[PDB]
Amino acid sequence: PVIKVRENEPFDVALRRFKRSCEKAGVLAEVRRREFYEKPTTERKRAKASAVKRHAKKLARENARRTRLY
Amino acid sequence: PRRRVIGQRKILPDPKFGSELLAKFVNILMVDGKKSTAESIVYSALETLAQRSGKSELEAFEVALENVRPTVEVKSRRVGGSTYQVPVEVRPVRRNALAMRWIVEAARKRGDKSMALRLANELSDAAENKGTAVKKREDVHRMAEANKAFA
Amino acid sequence: FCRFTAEGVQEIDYKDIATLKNYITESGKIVPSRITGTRAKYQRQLARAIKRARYLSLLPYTDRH
Amino acid sequence: RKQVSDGVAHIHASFNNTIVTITDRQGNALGWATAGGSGFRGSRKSTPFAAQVAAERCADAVKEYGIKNLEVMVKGPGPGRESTIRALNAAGFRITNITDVTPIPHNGCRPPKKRR
RNA sequence: AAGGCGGCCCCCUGGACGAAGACUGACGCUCAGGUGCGAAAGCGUGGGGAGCAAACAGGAUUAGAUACCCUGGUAGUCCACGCCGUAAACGAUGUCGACUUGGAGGUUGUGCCCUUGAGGCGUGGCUUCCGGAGCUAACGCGUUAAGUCGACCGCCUGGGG
Ligand SMILES: [Mg+2]
Ligand SMILES: [Mg+2]
Ligand SMILES: [Mg+2]
Ligand SMILES: [Mg+2]
Ligand SMILES: [Mg+2]
Ligand SMILES: [Mg+2]
Ligand SMILES: [Mg+2]
Ligand SMILES: [Mg+2]
Ligand SMILES: [Mg+2]
Ligand SMILES: [Mg+2]
Repeated sequence: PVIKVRENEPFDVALRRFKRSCEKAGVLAEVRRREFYEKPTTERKRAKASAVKRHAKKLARENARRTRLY
Repeated sequence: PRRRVIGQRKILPDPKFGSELLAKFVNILMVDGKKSTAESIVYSALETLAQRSGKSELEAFEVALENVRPTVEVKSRRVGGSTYQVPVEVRPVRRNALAMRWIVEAARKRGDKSMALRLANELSDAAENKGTAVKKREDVHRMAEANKAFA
Repeated sequence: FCRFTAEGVQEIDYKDIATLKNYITESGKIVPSRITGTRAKYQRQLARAIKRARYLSLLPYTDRH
Repeated sequence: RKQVSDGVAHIHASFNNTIVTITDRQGNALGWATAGGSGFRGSRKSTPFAAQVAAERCADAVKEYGIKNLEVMVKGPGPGRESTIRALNAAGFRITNITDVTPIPHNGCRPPKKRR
């Protein structure tokens, strides 16, 4: 995420622009993942358990959509 | 408490100089519930300070307060094995009512001849930026600044 | 929409780098299909096209070399 | 001495400390400052404030070189990763670019094992 | 086929699937005993050894701590060729058939029009999720059945020993 400051401006927009550049690049989301070694069976289990939970909320949204609370 | 928001009660202003801040000082000074003796102690002591140093007894008493009023203190918070302090600013009502407690406890320690003497001295040094009250204020300010990276 | 390579029914080629540079980020990583909308059949060709341009130095591996 | 005009500010932040080094554009360092030696040994050298003071110290000891403009180059994801740049701005330098040179391996060597 | 397979390029090679036609004409299904393949660890003989890291050593916490935590670290993990033949080798569900209301998706061919630009109309092969009838002890399965039926094989007969 190399950022060159532009003409004038104050320090903050370029600074806050830099942070947004790294968030898109996800540099911190990678270093913490490679900080320790996770076994390939844990790699697959974690991915699946995330997906099935992601789907389950997706179907449960329509169930609450049809019902009313009061 | 858990949920209640409490409105405090106004106390009667002092008889002589008509200032509730002074009337709160005697209340903190009073021990065992006897305003008659406590009001004598503060009145004689304040008269002693005013005679020696300047006029306007209300300002004479006030000058000590601006030298003892704290600004930031530390409240302990625990996370894991060890608990560390956290700095936090102090609300104005707390600042006025924290200074008087520091002065009174400081007065009770000085080994002078009588309570009217010890209170008279302690307000004198505080008005000159000195004494046990000011050092106790300094200890809080140094410790709040020794560890303040926490937030 | 999401139709860019659906009109150009071919194999995605590596000497045409003007097309490719819109599917890579600023750092040089490959944009996932979920963003550009490219379907799977043309993402794999696009992914291989980049790795064939990366070897021949026509495209940067990373942002800073 | 040698009155170097514009230099580079390498910041090696980490999960447990922070090291700030200011060099010339050729790569020959000038002076450094870390949170560990700044007076925060223990559980404090890993806070944004401790990194801030470290950068402030590094702004000194380079007066004999007359640095004015910097190329801040962040590394080592940790707490003192951004607060040490704005501290360099408090030093009066006008920085001209910011870079994140963090070593990301394309699946190289196997990392250590997990902690229980 | 199962184990399993992940940068790019080449040259050797196996199996799937679809369109429209030709040909052989029951050539089929299952399979005791046999034969082959079979993660990781392990073994033998040569190489290689960056990073991890059993054993091992030191530091710490602890009543103790031959552990968890920290600092180092050898066999091993890597290559070639031979052995070993086991796993929660797990959709804990044998293989091959025909039949029995529906939705939401993924991926891969296709034949039409409406190459009217996006688009709609149909037909195949795998795969994910939800669910009707039915099934059952219940959980649950449910057109890829644990439903309704055939053909062969394997196995089960109280717990511990
Ligand atoms: Mg470690
Ligand atoms: Mg047999
Ligand atoms: Mg092995
Ligand atoms: Mg061996
Ligand atoms: Mg050997
Ligand atoms: Mg170890
Ligand atoms: Mg067995
Ligand atoms: Mg398996
Ligand atoms: Mg079994
Ligand atoms: Mg179901």
